[PDB]
Amino acid sequence: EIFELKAELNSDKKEKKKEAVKKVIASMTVGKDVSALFPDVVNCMQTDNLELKKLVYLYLMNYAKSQPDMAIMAVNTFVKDCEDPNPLIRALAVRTMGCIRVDKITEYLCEPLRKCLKDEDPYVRKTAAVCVAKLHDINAQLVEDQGFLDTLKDLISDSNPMVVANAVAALSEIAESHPSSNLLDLNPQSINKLLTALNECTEWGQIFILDCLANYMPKDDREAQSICERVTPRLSHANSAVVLSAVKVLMKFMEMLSKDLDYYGTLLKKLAPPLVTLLSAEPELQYVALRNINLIVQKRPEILKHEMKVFFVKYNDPIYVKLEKLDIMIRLASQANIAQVLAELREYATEVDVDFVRKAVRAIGRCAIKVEQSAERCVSTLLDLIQTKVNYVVQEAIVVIKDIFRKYPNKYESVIATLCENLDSLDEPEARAAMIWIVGEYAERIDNADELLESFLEGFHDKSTQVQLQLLTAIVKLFLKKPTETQELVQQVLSLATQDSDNPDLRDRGYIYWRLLSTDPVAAKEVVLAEKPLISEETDLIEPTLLDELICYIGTLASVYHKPPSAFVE
Amino acid sequence: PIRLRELIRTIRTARTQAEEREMIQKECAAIRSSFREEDNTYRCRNVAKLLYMHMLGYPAHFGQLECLKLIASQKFTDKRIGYLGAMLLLDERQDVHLLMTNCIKNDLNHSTQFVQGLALCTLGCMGSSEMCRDLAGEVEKLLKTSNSYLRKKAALCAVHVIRKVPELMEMFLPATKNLLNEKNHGVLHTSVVLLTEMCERSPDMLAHFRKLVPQLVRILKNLIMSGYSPEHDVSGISDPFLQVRILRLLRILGRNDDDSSEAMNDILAQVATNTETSKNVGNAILYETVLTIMDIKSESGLRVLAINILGRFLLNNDKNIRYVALTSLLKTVQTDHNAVQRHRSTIVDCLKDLDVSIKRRAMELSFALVNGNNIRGMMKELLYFLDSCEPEFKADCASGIFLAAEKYAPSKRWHIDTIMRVLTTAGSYVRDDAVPNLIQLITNSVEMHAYTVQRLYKAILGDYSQQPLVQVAAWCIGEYGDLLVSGQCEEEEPIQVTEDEVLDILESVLISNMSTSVTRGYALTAIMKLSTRFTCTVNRIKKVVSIYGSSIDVELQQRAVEYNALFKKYDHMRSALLERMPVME
Amino acid sequence: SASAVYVLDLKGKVLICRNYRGDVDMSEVEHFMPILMEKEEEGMLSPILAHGGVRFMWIKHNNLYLVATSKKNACVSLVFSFLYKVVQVFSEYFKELEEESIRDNFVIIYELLDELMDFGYPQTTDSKILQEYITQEAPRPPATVTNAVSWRSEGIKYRKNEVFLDVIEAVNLLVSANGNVLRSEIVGSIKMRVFLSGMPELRLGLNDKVLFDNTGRGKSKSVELEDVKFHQCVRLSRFENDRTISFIPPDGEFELMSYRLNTHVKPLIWIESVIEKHSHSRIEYMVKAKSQFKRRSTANNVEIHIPVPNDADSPKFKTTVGSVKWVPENSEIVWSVKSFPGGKEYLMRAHFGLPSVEAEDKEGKPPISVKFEIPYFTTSGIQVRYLKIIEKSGYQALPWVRYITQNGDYQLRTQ
Amino acid sequence: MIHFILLFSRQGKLRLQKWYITLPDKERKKITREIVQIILSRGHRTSSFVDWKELKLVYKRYASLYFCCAIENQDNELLTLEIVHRYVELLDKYFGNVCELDIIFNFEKAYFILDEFIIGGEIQETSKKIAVKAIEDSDMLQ
Amino acid sequence: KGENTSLLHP
Amino acid sequence: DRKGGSYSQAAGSDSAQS
Repeated sequence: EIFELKAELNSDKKEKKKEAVKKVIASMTVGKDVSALFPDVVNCMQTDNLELKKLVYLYLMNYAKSQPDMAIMAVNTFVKDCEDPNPLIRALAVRTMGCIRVDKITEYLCEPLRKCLKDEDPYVRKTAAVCVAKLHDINAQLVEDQGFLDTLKDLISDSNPMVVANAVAALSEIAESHPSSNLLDLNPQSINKLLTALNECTEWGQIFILDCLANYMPKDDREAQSICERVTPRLSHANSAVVLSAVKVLMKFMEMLSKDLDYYGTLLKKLAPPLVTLLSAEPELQYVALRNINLIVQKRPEILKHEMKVFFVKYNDPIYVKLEKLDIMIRLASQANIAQVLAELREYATEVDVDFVRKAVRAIGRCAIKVEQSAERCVSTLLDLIQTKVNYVVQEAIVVIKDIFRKYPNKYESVIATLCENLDSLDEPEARAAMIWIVGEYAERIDNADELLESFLEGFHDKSTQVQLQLLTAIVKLFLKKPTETQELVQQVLSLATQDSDNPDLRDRGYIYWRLLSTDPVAAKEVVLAEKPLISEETDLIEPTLLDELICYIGTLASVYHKPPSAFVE
Repeated sequence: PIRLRELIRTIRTARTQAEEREMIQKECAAIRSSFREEDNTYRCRNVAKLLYMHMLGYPAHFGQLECLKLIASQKFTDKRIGYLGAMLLLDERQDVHLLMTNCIKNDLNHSTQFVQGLALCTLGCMGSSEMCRDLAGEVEKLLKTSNSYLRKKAALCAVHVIRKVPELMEMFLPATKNLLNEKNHGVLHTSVVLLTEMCERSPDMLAHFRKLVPQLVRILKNLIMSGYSPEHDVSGISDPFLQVRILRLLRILGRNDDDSSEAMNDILAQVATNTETSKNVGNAILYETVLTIMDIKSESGLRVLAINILGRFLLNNDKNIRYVALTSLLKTVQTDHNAVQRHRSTIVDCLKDLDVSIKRRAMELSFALVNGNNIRGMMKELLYFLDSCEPEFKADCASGIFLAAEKYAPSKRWHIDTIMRVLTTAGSYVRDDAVPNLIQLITNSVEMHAYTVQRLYKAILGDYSQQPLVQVAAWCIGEYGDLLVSGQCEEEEPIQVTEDEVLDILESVLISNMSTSVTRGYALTAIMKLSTRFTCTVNRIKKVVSIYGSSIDVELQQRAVEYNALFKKYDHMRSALLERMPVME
Repeated sequence: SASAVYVLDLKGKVLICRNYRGDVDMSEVEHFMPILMEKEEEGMLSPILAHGGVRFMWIKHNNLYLVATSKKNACVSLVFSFLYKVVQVFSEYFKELEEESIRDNFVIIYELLDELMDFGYPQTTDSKILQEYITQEAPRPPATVTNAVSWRSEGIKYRKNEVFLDVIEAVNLLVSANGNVLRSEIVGSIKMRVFLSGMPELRLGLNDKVLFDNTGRGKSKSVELEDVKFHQCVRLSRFENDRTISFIPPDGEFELMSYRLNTHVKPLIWIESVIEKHSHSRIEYMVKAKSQFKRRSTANNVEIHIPVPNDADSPKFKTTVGSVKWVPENSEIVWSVKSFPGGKEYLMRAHFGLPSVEAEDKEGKPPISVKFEIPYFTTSGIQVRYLKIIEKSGYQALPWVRYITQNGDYQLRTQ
Repeated sequence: MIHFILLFSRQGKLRLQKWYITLPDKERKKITREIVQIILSRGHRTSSFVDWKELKLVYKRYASLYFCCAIENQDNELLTLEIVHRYVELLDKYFGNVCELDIIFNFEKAYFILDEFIIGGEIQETSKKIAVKAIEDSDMLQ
Repeated sequence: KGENTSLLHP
Repeated sequence: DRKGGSYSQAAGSDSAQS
């Protein structure tokens, strides 16, 4: 096997050498450690056949870090191949030189890189630009010593739009890792030159060209107007990533645009069709499009005001897309499409995703809390869902009712009777505690509040700390409101939570309640049963400082995770 | 009529999980179509395919009535298929076995020995709370028969009924009388198992069942003498199951009596030396004998021999042998605890073993072996193990350390320091339930508060993401603010406590996103109590309470509203209800 | 900014991987499978995984997961675009996407992976262009990639200049269970199969509402496409200036333009379904289909999928027109019709039994979807005006195009 | 008594399953999945003994397909291993050179043998020839 | 394969 | 013939718009 392969590779027949190379490639792909034969393949490296040269280069790149010492026998071959008349061989050699992760190997490759920097072949120019970026990433100090920054800067001002885009991408990557010192920013002339080559760049070249504009900060409206006019055609590209980059560039430029001018209105009108087109993309890019819409939603929410039908999740939509659709609908919820949102949420509650059902319940509750005009409709939907006889749905409806009561309890007295008997046997801590809190705060429209609390007092000492605290608060409120039918209940609760309750916070709360009861029952109404102020809901909008930074970071990993760019990298 | 083999081959030919599900559904459609037609010819193949699909993970709710119909059939293959279906897809919570009671009763008097045995096995495997009530009479009838192949089945059915219905054991007392002379090993094993189950269920039969001790001893001696036999002799051990059952019965019999222990002492002594543990059966028999000796009031020599056997087995390189030795040592923790101290080095070394089960057994043995004199020495080892413990063993190690400190703590100061170190090192591994225990322990101690308060203040300003440590620090601050800072009413010399850093820390904890609404409540309670406990920083927490009264949490909002109302309308009565809580066990 | 794009298999075995930056160890692929299993078993599975500081973005292919690991905050959209281009290239080069070809053409696969992208920056994406430098059965790279025209290879000669266009219509209807249609969007598709000599520059002209309004002819039937996306060969500047559709057609079948706008017209097919499902006794399928399309048009290969019960068995079909076959694999009844003339009304009455034992868990209510496809029908009314075929040498072109109307996201919510 | 006995393959496929404790189907599936994950994530020097949910989860596979047992904490551990070895020997004698392919094909026979050997988690046939003879006689009945 | 192998190899 | 609508000849430009 290994010995036979070595003997075959140490022969003078090209027919057996090709078969040996193919077998070695298959073994490495099959998961075989063929790095022990790396020195043997070194001798059979300088071959006229192009097929074996690529395999040898791939083996060396994959067997370079494993055997760095044995890689010293490949500099001469690379130097010889760096001047081959065939452009493909030169491009392959340039790619392989940068792929070798050898500290002592990149030192001797500077001369070939300098020679190929002025390569006439546009593919050769792109390969040299990639090799320079790889060398700078491997050794920034070596790249600075070689003085390749000037050559990379001069590359953008030459012919070959693909090579120009590659050089711009390499410069951006180098500046991305750089400490912002000696930045490669260019004046309006460079931006105009790049825009002139934007219509000639390839699908990949368009992204590289638009990435440079993401760093430039416009200072004049005329320049911003021209940039917006040039980026407007980018919205009609079949490449979704190019569309995303163009949208990010337009959003970044909109931070300096004047709302008085008509350019902003035209840009807003031309952005909605692009969002609609992006929303119907592949499932992999659907999540990216949703994340981009959510990030840009908090900046200019008036653009997608009329885009509501497309926000509905499809039957074959993925779980991640279904989850994002609900968030998009919640962010874009308005009183105009309140009925449509309620109908979609009602349809979304009949699915089989338990997580999907919980997300739908949370979205319905958020929509009801945000808009008080549909509070009655939300209450009716919650009552219907509770009548749906769904355990998870029942808990979700109980939680939604408890949340709604604390927010808009002025006209919530008509649902206590319906919720008084709604199968209270559920033991969910999030639902039982919410029901107890609702009963305690709303202990006026129910004539059998004491009887209902009796069933929950059987295991109060071992139910839960939050549940125990909520039950104690409800008992105290009931005693303060109606003490004739709950005079013994308050004493029993105090005895159970003060003597048999070992919780420190619960014990302290029980002691405070007992002291208040024994001090002045009249003052307890104004102290315990007081009118709480308006509840400040947690704003889901991101901070304005973070929103502006996320605007520049469009299409990167930080947009999907909704985290700062420095808060997610290692 | 697709055979089960064809279905198995078709399933093996499927690659994608969706493809497998589609094939399963395609087969189930044909199965349901055949079942709906009331097919009786190829019912066995359909039953086998349905059983294979159910084992594969597909729903089989529709294939329940067919099993019931086939159970009351006459073909032997159909009866076997129905019994298998009832045993597999039939359960007490299924509720479809209620109609099977009539079929079981009809098959209970069947002449065929295979149908009756299959029915008995199915009833034992699926014993229900109501089926045994209507089937208890039939089980006792077959228990007095002379069928050797059926005696074991009847004993198993009786044991299953007793386990399912503990109140039905009264009808089995006279059925098993005079049954210790069975020549067949299976019948004797079934009788011994039934007697052991009856003894373990209730102690009323211990006196009646303790009379057969000499017969059991004689049977064990005869079995030990008969070391050669074609059947039941595996790895040189003849009737290892019978020997294990005899050892278990001897251990369970006479555990608190002297005559029973003395009667079987000679048998235990003979077995402890006349048994070879080279094979797994011999080691298991030795372990069972050692456990029986430990669980009974045996002689000092028997205890010494058991300790020597356990010590010899502890040095065995076998992982199973080491686990068995650790389990035996843990079981014999309270009994012969003085002799267990000789394996302290082995117990310590077992913590570093590369076996998760071995490491857990060693940790349990170390926790159970903590005494009132080795607690201080073992504290460092426990802390080292907790620091370099597995993620699943860190919480358990911390809980064991806390229990050991609360049980046999050498001193309050040392116990408090150990608890603080564990809380600082446990982090997210300390259980939330131990927080009330720690709070109670802190409240009970009223002599060491200044040092504990200072330590809590120092450890709370560093980190706040530890929910148990944060809650403990907040409770300590709330309980001992009067002692944490002395003379901090106005500006004073630079000390650890300045009367303002605590308020800032509490505000940060309340507003910090790393709050579970439980530590937030404790922090709010501590802040409210600090109004009377601390008189230096006043008129500043009222604004925070008023602002904090509009929190998103309903309970938190109500607490904030109550605090604001108390601060704005009951300023003079604040100290009237801030008395220290009582301390109780 | 993916660190290495790899091709996995259904059992977790990596069919092929190719590092581009080298910032991530190749051993991280082993942890991808357990993470995916945990996410799927907990519902947290997403295409972009995350192993600590390295994100493992993968997409589900025909048989393997195209996992592309990355370390920094690279362009996720760029990675997705590169993966889509690679998938298209593999489909063009390899007719099948399975393990049979992954392990069969690795010699050319390694070369294609090396040439496509370098250092995380994709460089070559033209499948036809890539086929001129990388073949499985090498000369210098073509100048077309270096030249501006990377979508029209020069020097191509053909005996005839025939281009086959395709007016593909996508009828997507979202009818709720209440009987109202919520999402009714029609996506146009102008795909042409160009086979000519040279590098012709197509000059497309159709009956667009915006173009007619600009020219002043905004009074006839003109298509007002909400979203119009040109292909790569389409010049953005010409369309932005005066809606001038001038671009160099590629060699072969390609998608030039794809209209996308909402529809305010009645559905082509009106399907009314009834469910007389007895409580564990039987079920009724009162399915009524009304063809709202023009009577002159016929819907060929109509397959109205009606979801039957999950545990339903012994079905009986009482229909009028069209064959009905119950497929247990799909767990639904397909109202199959060979040709459905416009205005037809087919009535069906399904009837099957149900098991006595109730199901332990619910199965949901999947929407009813039809598979109608009526060609030679233009519901949107957009009429192609002219296609400016100009060649430097000069030739008489004979373009061809066919209008096909099919059923897209035409789902009907169940009751 | 043995709460449950399940024959699972190395790849995770289960070839046998016999639980003596009445549990919900979803709960039983979750328990089986957890047991498979624990066994699949265990080394060769773990002693083949696990105390999962206070149950002596003993795993000892003599081939690619593994075997598991779940007994309460009231008996010796080596007894379970001896019983498993005896059951494997009896199955091999009944079949003859038992392999993984034949185990799937002889699932009904394997279930019948297990029922005739152990019922309710307790040992039912102490001898090895009597059980084999009874199984052969039952099979010959038709 | 590994499935046709004997469970105990006896 | 061909399913999906028969191919039809197309013009070169809008002759009515000059």
